[PDB]
Amino acid sequence: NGPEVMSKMAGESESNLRKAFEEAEKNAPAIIFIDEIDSIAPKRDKTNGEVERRVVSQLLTLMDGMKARSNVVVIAATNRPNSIDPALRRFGRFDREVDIGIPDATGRLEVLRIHTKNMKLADDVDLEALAAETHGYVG
Amino acid sequence: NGPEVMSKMAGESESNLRKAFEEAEKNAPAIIFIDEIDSIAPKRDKTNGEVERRVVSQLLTLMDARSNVVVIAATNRPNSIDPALRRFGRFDREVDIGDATGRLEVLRIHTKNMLAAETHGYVG
Amino acid sequence: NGPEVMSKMAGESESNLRKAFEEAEKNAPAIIFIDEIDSIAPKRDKTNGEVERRVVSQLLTLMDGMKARSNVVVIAATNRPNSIDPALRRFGRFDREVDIGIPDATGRLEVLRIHTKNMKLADDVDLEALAAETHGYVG
Amino acid sequence: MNEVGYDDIGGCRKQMAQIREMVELPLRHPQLFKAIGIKPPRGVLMYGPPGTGKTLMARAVANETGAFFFLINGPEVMSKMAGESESNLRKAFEEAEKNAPAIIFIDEIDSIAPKRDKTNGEVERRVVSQLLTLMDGMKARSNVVVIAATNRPNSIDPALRRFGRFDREVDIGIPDATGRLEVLRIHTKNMKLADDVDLEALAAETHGYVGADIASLCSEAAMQQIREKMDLIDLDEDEIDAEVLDSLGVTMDNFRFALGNSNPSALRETVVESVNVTWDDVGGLDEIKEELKETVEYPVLHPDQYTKFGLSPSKGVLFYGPPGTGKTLLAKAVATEVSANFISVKGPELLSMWYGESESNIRDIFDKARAAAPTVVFLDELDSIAKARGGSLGDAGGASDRVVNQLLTEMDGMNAKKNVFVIGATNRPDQIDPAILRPGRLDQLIYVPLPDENARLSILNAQLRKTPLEPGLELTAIAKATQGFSGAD
Amino acid sequence: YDDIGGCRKQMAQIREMVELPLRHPQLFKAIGIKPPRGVLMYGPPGTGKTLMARAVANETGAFFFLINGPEVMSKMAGESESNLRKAFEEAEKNAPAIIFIDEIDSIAPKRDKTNGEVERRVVSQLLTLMDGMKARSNVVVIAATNRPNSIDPALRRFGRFDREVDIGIPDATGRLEVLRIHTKNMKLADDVDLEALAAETHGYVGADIASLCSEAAMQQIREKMDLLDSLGVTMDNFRFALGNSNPSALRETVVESVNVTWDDVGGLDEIKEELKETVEYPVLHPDQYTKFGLSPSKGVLFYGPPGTGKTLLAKAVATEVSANFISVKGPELLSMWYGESESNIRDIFDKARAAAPTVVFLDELDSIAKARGGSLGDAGGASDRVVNQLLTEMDGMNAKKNVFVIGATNRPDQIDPAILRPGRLDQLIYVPLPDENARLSILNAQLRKTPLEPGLELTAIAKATQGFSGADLLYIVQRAAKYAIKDSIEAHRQHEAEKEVEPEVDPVPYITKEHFAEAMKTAKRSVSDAELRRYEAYSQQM
Amino acid sequence: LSMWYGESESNIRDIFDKARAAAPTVVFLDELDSIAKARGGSLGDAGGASDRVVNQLLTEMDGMNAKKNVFVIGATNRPDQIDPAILRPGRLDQLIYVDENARLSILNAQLRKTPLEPGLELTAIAKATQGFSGAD
Amino acid sequence: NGPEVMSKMAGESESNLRKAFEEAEKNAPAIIFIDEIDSIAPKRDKTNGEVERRVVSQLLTLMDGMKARSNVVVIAATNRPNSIDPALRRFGRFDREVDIGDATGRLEVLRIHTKNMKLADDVDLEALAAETHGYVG
Amino acid sequence: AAAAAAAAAAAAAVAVAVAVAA
Ligand SMILES: [Mg+2]
Ligand SMILES: [Mg+2]
Ligand SMILES: [Mg+2]
Ligand SMILES: [Mg+2]
Ligand SMILES: [Mg+2]
Repeated sequence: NGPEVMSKMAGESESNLRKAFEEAEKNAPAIIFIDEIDSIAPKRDKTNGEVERRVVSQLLTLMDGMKARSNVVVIAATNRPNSIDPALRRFGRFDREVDIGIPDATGRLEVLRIHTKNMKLADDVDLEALAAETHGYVG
Repeated sequence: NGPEVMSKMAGESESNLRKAFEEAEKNAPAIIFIDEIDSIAPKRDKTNGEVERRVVSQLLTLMDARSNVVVIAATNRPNSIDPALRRFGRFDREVDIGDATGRLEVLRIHTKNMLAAETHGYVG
Repeated sequence: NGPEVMSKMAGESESNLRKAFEEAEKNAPAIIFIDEIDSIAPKRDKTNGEVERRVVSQLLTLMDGMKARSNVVVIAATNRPNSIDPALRRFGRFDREVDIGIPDATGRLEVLRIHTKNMKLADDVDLEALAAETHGYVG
Repeated sequence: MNEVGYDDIGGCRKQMAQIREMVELPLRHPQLFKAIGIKPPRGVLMYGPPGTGKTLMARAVANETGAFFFLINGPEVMSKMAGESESNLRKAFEEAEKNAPAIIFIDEIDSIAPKRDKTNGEVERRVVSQLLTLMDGMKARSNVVVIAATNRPNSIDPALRRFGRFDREVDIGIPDATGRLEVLRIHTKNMKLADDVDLEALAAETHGYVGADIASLCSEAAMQQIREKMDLIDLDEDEIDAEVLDSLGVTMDNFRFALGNSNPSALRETVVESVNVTWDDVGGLDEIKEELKETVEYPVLHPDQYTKFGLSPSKGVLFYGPPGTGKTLLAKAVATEVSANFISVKGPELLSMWYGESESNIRDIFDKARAAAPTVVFLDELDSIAKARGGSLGDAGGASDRVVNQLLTEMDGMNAKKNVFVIGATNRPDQIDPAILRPGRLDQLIYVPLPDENARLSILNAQLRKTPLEPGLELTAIAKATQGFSGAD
Repeated sequence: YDDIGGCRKQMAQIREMVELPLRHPQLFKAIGIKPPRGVLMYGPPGTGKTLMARAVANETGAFFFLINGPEVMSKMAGESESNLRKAFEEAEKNAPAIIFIDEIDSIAPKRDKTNGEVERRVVSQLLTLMDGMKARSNVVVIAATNRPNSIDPALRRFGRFDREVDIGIPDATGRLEVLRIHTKNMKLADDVDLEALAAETHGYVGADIASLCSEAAMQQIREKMDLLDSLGVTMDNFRFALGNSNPSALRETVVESVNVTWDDVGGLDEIKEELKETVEYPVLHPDQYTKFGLSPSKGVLFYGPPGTGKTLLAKAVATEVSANFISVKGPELLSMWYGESESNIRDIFDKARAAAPTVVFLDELDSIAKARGGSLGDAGGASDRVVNQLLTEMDGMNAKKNVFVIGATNRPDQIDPAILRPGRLDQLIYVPLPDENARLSILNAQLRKTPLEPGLELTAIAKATQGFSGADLLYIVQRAAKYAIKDSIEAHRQHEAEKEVEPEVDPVPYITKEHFAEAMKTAKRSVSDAELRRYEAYSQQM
Repeated sequence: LSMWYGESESNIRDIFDKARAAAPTVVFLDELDSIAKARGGSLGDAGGASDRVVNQLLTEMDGMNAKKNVFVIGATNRPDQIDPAILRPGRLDQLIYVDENARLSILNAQLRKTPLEPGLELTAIAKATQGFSGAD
Repeated sequence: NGPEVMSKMAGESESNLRKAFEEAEKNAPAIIFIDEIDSIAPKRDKTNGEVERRVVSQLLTLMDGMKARSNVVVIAATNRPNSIDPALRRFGRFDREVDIGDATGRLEVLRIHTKNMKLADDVDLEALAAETHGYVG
Repeated sequence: AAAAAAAAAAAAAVAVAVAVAA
């Protein structure tokens, strides 16, 4: 989780990240999903708090460095992509920035079908109309 | 409470919130009433403090997660609330608790154990 | 690593640094690479945390002082050097600063040759055009 | 041989004498102080910018004095167990007193004395109190002297500075030209030089280097010679021939090159980017060029005549005129040709969103400028930072007003005012505050007018100095034809 | 007891407190009032706390128990409380002893902003042990803290450490007593006048006198070592040592030495005389002040056009007045963090106090106390707080320990009307543009050390320059010096070239009249007519 | 006095809040002209701030009933520049016109803790000084 | 009293508060005196500890957890009227405050204190009670 | 045996803002 790692103590949050990555790598070839990186990465230039800078540096050193990664992939999620340290967006750490944006009306129809299949409904309701009607509603 | 859970120690208000969510999910299906969410939801762009963005992310992590438990919020101005918070699954229903017959009903329910036209500006 | 040394106990980060330097010096003529020093050296004047001031002073003393160094060369890497204590940017501590900046056309061609020497390629592909059309790539 | 004797330190003869006196006389001639009646001081604090020789002084005292010497690194005292640091300090002081009359050296005490009022650590406040008590109190000291070294004396706790605890505070500051010559002779007594080397010229041309900076200069010169002669000789890991290995010699060209590369460590943070301009590159402006050249070169090269007349020189200068006339070009020429250090700062560069950090930046810049003096500070577009006061109804807490007030006080106030040259360049001086324009801050107002026919010809010749041209082509017609043009045109 | 000096009243009170419950407690029982057990000492560091405690311990002879503040902790699990308990138990069981806790702040931080459970434990244990005060023990506690505010207020409660004694900065008589006490073992020369040295050691406090003595002895010893029984520190040696040293408290704010004499400030004769009278009479005629019964003014504000010489007068006051001087720059006080600004202003004014006399020169007052018109617009939101702190610390200074703050601004219009009110800063001196005689005086004072040709008539230059400011005169003189230096350099170069193939030792011994004539071609008035009009309008309005 | 409407208004608002909190009270408004300035027409930022201050003062003084019994005392040297909207009846209607005996009493209160010469009379200074004031 | 609520055991302050409140509810309709409330209530905004917040929450839920059959009141004295929690000054716990801003009580305190000494024969403590204005205790 | 601990939490800042006046 985003904020779960960081702590008030001196040099404990960095220990949390180290423990997580070491346990994953020792465990097995694994995937690591980090949510709300914008809370962890304030760009080290607008972040007065020093614990923030240490956390960013530890994360950078974990992903990138001497024998940094081996058979483990990383995925990140942030509502605000811009609010993140530029050193992270470089290749080798976060190579590809994929946008999971609002789907097309066909995507809306797919979402409606996936929601609808388990629940039971009357026969009069047709999904095509509702999907065409709802243009901006997402997910 | 809003200003009660917030502190200056890093990672302590989020630890208290996680402890509260674990206690609410441990014993039974219960009802959580988190009061005054506008102080701990600065919309993540207008604020300067890191702890406020950190506790909004903590609420979004603990809220979306839940095993038969419903959360209730409370605010005065609903515009200073993160869109992610006002999403489905977190705050999917918004209730407006804002007259003379209601004031008379409040007078009747307040005078049960133990005026509606003159007290025109009483909140309740 | 940069934030690898910090610990919660009072007087342990400096103990870790001392142990590291003693191990480096006790064995052989060694080389010490410290990555991301921008997290350890917060100028000791703009920072307010006592543990940060103490760690910076410990590093400064271990690096320079009485019987300072005996045949060990220290290497450091940083993404922003201006946010470092001037006392570290002095002869004796960090003698010389190399600027590894943006490569030019020849450098980009060299990088392309280096990175395309183990993968299979067709005969229609020329690297000189690629290095010419590639302008702002950092390597 | 590698032991540093008392002669190794150079450029600090006065402080050397003071420390030698305090350390030796109460031990070499105790009778004199018993005859006078009172005891001598038993505490010294060395302070000054880094790389000046305080730790060198500690090494010299340790090598020369035959008494016991005990060393305390700053953070080294701290430990993990509760209330153990005070035990360590007690152990150190007791060993020092018990074994012999001794000299303790406590390096980097700045980190251990956080003033006890802004600090919030418990272990820290107990270490400060334990120090105070050991240093002074019931049975404070018995034939033990304490030397401390710091870079920021204003951070030390006020209780530690009072007489009885640290009696004398010696200022190990920047050396002067004679100091630089002594340092150079000290550092070049072991390396073999070519006889053409002239140390006096090097000391004169070095303007802000302190100690380790000069050492760096020497090292770089030697390395340049090694990479000048290691080219003709192959790698040859097994052996390097005697003919090359001996008779190497370090030419003056190596020293000039290393001086053209190195810059003072203090200014290392604000080192200007390299630019290649020359005085002949500036066409026209002959009188302004020579006036500026002499006004910068006279105080730095001819100080005896100024002290003979007993008057201070002019410092500031303000260029003003239409845009695109050569103000920044003149500044670049001064930066590349003139010997004084250059700090180029843009107009709105130093402002900041926080409260007071604009003026903090201004104070830091001027402190660096007067630290590594002589320096020239280039303020481009002065109308951005120096506006009239009270103009704006709505403002960000009067930040511009506080900035201009800070500039006024830094350029003219309760300071030594030794040698800093402020050059301003703005094309609309109407927004400049009259206080700034007053003499004593920026006294020389030079107008850079539009070139006339001969100046346009001079500019064209200057700008075509590196281009091949048709031999038959003449520029006189072009000059005769442009009558309102500028250098940019 | 005789060794400690300059603290007659406080020493008498401490002696009574320590002797009456220890010498004869029969009279204390007869009267019925039990004298207290805990005793606190407060005041600036080095005032004499530890010396007084050791003198009381020796003069009384009662058994003693020193508790070093930071030395009460231990490494093993739960030994600090046992250590303190056994210390108090031995102090009571052995005899009617006396226990002295040095640096009490190191052990009794507080009961609020105090973490570290172990610390809190020790604090509560000490509070309880002092609570159990049995008069039959006949043991009193002496506390000595240099930080009286940051003490756990529970320790101030009745029954433990109830009587405080603010041992403050010694006065002139105390300084003379201390000087005589310290100078008795040293062989002082005949010419020494300790009364004069004490009247001149204005801001020195306690240890500073000892520092002065030690420095004088060292200087004399070097003076005669470089050149045995013919050894004596003279008055000139002591004067040199006093000049070298500065008051210990104000060590951090010690300004760099810039020399300026009262004859260097040309012109402004009546203004300088009035300033000297205002600063010296309150400090030299206390009998006159007492007889008059009128509180002297504690502030002054110089206003006028730029370059008139306000900073020059401030420097002259700092150099020639016989009191300390702390210079402050306008934006210097401001700080990024929240609270730091007002904390710094409070620290500066506290340092100005406790070392009276003092002279705080606030340069460019339009940065500290500017007219805070804009309030609706949100910005730093702290300028009002700074102005209020300055107003409270300028209106709150007590009549005793006179500290006169001199303000200096170029544009007084932006100075808030509040600070320019009676009580805070009353006198307003206006430094006008110099007249012809003032200009001649300024020029002669600036060209004092400059060798000049015999036939120079500065009166002509003064008569010609009519609207020129002092800075303009300085520029004229510097331009003349530069032209003369250029001529001398050219002549010397020509002579050197000729000898390489001839002027005297000085090709230009004196600045030529033609040199000044050519230098004055590029001189102009610094202050314009609009600025002169605005300053005259402000003067006539006020 | 602040920039304009808002901070200055809130200052007068919470001054009258402290007045109604500490009932009964006396609000001594010194130099009324400087505050009111007869808002009239000025057509600027200072004019807008003066109009907002005068409107705040009128709407926070005219709302005083018989309860809370506050009492506003004003004093001025120039009565010409005071607002007729503030000299109206129902808000502030009294007009006390304001000597030698008061000057003698002021000199005797100023010379209380002063070692005066016994052979000295202040009636000559009282008779010589007619249109003076306590500050002079 | 204020700072007499801390104990070696972690969290024992809440157990002591619950013990005192249940003893005062168990014995009789009575009155509780909480002296020096400025140590227990650190105003909740300037503090940074966690056991202070826990003991403030315990005191809040113990002042709130008084039913109709308790019939107990609480009295609390303080020095500064500004360093108090508004959650403690909310409607339900503390709403009726007095502003104690006399000569008979001063004469009573004088006759209580000074009656244990060989005083005098020509003393009138009425004049000392009249001329003493602002002393207390 | 007990032990101490070193911890630095945070501070506060006071920014500045520029407005636009009509
Ligand atoms: Mg890497
Ligand atoms: Mg060193
Ligand atoms: Mg330009
Ligand atoms: Mg002492
Ligand atoms: Mg000035």
